This record gives sequence, structure tokens and C-alpha cells, in this order.
Amino acid sequence: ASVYAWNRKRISNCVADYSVLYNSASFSTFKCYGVSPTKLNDLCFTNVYA
Amino acid sequence: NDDELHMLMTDLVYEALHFAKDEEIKKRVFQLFELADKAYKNNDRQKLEKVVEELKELLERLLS
Amino acid sequence: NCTFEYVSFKNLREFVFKNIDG
Ligand SMILES: *[C@@H]1O[C@H](CO)[C@@H](O)[C@H](O)[C@H]1NC(C)=O
Repeated sequence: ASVYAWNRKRISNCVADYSVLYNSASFSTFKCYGVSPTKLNDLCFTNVYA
Repeated sequence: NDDELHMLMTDLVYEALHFAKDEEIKKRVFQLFELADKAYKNNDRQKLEKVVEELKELLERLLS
Repeated sequence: NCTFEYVSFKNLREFVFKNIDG
């Protein structure tokens, strides 16, 4: 989607495996602001919005 | 005073890193330190004050 | 807000519905 009117996918009640997204070299950047990028698998949240 | 300000700057750097739970925060704090360090050595009062004010806001965000 | 979704006289059907800690 466009930046003005983007897509918001609600993800919940599933296993949020972040080890693939983190390790993947296809990304130009992967940066976190409140939670270390290597602890994402251990922190269990109520909701993630993509 | 520039020396008192430099001491304030390093106090803020320490605390800002101390509470820097993530990596991006640490990176920004280190960059702010480096800029202040250069400003101090070159006697640039305005750059040194700017970093200090930015560090104060950063730390407030980490604490509150 | 559809925050959750899940899909799976001759008779008596007993049920208990309780809500604890969410
Ligand atoms: C979704 O939740 C928001 C509150 O965060 C509310 O304003 C909005 O109307 C809700 N949307 C729907 C379709 O219920």
C-alpha cells in the first residue's frame, strides 16, 4: 500500500517467530526502538500490528 | 560554565546509556557524546549546550 | 474490533462459563 493509506494487518494468537526476520539478509535495515532485536522471541506481547 | 556543562554532559551520557534498554538508544547517546566531546575540545559552547539539552530529553523519555 | 476469532427430552448438555484473569 501507499504510505498515505497503508495496510494494517492484525497478528495475534500465533507464534511470532522473529528469528527469520532478524537473521534474513534481504533487509536493508532492521532496527528496534524499545526492545532489543535479539530478545524479540522471548518477549510475549498481546498484539503485533504489521 | 563550559567545564560544568561538560561534567553535566557526561553525567547524562552515563545515565542515558544506563537506561538504554535498546541498541538504538545507545547508538544515539554515543553519537551525542561524540559531538559534545568535539564541541568541548573546540570551545563551541552552543554545540555543547545543544547536546546536553538533547540528552536531558532523551533521558526523560527513558525514565518516564 | 475483531481482536479474536476461532473456529472448531433425549439429551442434556451442561456448560460452565467463567472468566478469570482474562
Ligand atoms: C477499533 O478500535 C478503535 C479504538 O482503538 C475504535 O475507535 C474503532 O471504531 C474500532 N473499529 C471497529 C470496526 O470497531
